[PDB]
Amino acid sequence: EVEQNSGPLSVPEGAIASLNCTYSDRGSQSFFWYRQYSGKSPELIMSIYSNGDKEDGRFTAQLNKASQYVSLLIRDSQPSDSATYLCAVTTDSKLQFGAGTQVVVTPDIQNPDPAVYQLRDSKSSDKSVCLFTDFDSQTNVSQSKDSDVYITDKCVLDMRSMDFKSNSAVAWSNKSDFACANAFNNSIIPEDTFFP
Amino acid sequence: GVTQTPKFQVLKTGQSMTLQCAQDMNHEYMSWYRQDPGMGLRLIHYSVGAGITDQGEVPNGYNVSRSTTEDFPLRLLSAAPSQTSVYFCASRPGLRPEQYFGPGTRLTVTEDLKNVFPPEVAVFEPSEAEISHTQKATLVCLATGFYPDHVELSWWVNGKEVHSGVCTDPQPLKEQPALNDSRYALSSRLRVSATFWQDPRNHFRCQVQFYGLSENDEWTQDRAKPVTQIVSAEAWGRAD
Amino acid sequence: DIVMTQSPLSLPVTPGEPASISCRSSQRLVHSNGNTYLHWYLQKPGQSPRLLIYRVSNRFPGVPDRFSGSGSGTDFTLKISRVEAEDVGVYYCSQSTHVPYTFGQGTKLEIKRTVAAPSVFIFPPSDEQLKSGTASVVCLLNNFYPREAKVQWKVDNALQSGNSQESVTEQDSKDSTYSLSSTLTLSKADYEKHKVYACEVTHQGLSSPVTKSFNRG
Amino acid sequence: QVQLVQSGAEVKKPGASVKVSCKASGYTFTGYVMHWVRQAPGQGLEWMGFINPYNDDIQSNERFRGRVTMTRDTSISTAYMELSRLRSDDTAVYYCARGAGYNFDGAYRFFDFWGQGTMVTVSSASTKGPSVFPLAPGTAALGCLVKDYFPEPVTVSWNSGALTSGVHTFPAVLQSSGLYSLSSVVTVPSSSLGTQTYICNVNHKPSNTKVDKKVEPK
Ligand SMILES: [Cl-]
Ligand SMILES: [Cl-]
Ligand SMILES: [Zn+2]
Ligand SMILES: [Zn+2]
Ligand SMILES: [Zn+2]
Repeated sequence: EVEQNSGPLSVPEGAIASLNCTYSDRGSQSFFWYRQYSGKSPELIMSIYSNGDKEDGRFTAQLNKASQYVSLLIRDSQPSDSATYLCAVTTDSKLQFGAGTQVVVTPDIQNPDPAVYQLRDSKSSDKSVCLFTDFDSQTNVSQSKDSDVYITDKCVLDMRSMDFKSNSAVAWSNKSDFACANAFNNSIIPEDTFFP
Repeated sequence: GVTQTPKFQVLKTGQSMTLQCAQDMNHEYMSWYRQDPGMGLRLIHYSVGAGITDQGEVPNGYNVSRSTTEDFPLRLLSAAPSQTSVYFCASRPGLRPEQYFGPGTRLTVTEDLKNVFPPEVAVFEPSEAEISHTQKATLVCLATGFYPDHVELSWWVNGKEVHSGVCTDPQPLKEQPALNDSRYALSSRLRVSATFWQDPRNHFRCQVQFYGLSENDEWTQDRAKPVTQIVSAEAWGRAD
Repeated sequence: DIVMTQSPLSLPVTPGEPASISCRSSQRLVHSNGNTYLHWYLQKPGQSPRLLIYRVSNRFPGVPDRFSGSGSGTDFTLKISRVEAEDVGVYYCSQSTHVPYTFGQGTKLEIKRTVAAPSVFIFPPSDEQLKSGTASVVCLLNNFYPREAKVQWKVDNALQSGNSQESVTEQDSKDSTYSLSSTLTLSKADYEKHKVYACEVTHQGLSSPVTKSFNRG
Repeated sequence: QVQLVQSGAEVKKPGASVKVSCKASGYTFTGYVMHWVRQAPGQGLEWMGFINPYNDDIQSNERFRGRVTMTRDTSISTAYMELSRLRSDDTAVYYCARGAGYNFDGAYRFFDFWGQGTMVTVSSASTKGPSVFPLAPGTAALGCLVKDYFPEPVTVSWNSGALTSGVHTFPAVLQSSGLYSLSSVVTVPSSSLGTQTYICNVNHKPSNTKVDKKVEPK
């Protein structure tokens, strides 16, 4: 058996993401960390075989065979690092994987300007979506309470050329009652959210 | 290194399917896993060398074959809804103890193919208030009413695929969350300077590759056969 | 209403041979959506109809590719490449473009086979029926062809009339034969006045009438 | 496994009403439309109307407008067809037929699955259950005589459906008393009369008659 630290970890950008893993087989000799993006495949990011630390870029894996413990620290965390991290343990040349640990690295929004904008379909002005954008990582978006109202979770875009990052959530609905002013009514929205 | 075909597959209950796997690193050890939300990686079957196969943790309903060292196919004997999962192939040298995974195969087994629907795709043009307030312009793309959840969404600017300034939801929404055969919705955003959006020479396209039925499949519905296809929506830049 | 007419209304065919059923409508059946809702259903004996061809020429999954359909305007055809014994039944063409949906009269496909004589069996009444005051004697003619058969009942050599009824099954899907059951009904008091009960059968497969009989009453 | 199970046979006096039920299984009921098609004895097929159980949308044959009512109960996946002011020429087998088109698709105009039909007789005569008598036996023939019942039909099976090869169930004959009578026979290997038990399962739903009759050689 291989056990990992539970639930999703929320790490602010710049901070250290701390991943733990404990294995049962004391005769284990090889230890691994895999990174898995959502909808993608597991990718080997680190290997360690003897007690001590092993660094590679922003990763530091640590092994303590005596306490049957393996760890991975992600230094200077970037929203890029948001993925599930799997621990894998073996004895010789089966590989036993843990359930994984989801890691969410929230971006550092230094200049928030929260707002809900209305965007119209390029083919039909009758159809629209509501875009809640430019809010800081301290605001969480609540899922849709109404069956005919659709709200997506906050998502981080990065305009790499300008070194600019921004959060946004999308809401939409065919309901005649639906308006962008009421769209994110189930979330704790900043009091100064701009509603053009 | 490790190759897997197909990337996506929709199956009808009772059908048979073989997921292909091939590595070229001359590895002796090959294995198949399935990945499910509540219980992670579960080993199905594994092969220690050419001609040797062994049951893993969850072997029931699957067969494997190892005639050559390069290929290790996974055969689904008779598809069942419980076989809806992501399947991963993996090669290890077996002589360095490191294992490398294949890209994965998203598989959905449905009671019947009338459930499969291609997405409808729409591009929502940037808001004038956003443009003036921020000096940036966000395009939104929406893919709706698709089943199964086997879609790939890309953004294309002036004929070139773009990644900067984009973020697509990691998981789609369920349109009818209480249903098992519910169709899905997916959103994506592409942010660009106001000046880039204001140039009418710039063309923006949101492309959704959907994986569904094959041209060989039978179909009795009036609507078009929901085959594997690209569904796309576009928007041109506008000085306004 | 749209009138659906089929030709022929009865169709005798030998297995291996092709067959065609024509269907004509009083109006054209192209809907405003462009589709033509003309279909073919087969109702086998004692069963619900079953869809074969939908929208003129499309074969329903699971239907053998020996079935195919064609047509346009007001003239439509269903073709069987090589007729099989299992294709016996009634074929209907149906219209679904305009409400109300209408069907043709039906075409009975009959399969021709070699002459088969009946296997003749007799059954005296049960003792439980005799306790009730009635006597039914049953004569079974099993798996014969053609359908034409004569069954005569004789009690003590006297030819009977008016005290018997019979029914024949539909043509069998496997061997293409018919079967016949005939009941002679007498009161228990009359049953007990006679000794010889006989049913005599004449059929093309028999070169001489076959008599099945028993003694007692 | 898609299945449409209809309610049992009924006899209704002229002027009375009949409500045939049709319960769906093995699919999402609200996803497909349900049509009603009738067939009178030795006659062709007649479409009566449909109901879309999703939105209660109905369509009707003018011939039955004012007498026909089509309703649904999504909680028990059942569609109903009620026919009022019953006449003799209303005696028929009534089928529910599933439209082939899922989720509003136009294929609903052609039918993929049908129920087993509900036989409805319009008559002022009384229901009477049948009596079942054995027709005691290279091959031997044995059977059951299902006598004096009203109205049609009766179903017959052998060994609860385990014996089907050689079984001939004949069309019923209307006797001079106005009561039907039918036989069911099976030809079996003569060398099995002492080893295999032969039972006929007769069912007359109009009178809730369910008889299992052991048929043994004399
Ligand atoms: Cl006797
Ligand atoms: Cl009729
Ligand atoms: Zn006499
Ligand atoms: Zn006499
Ligand atoms: Zn009217």
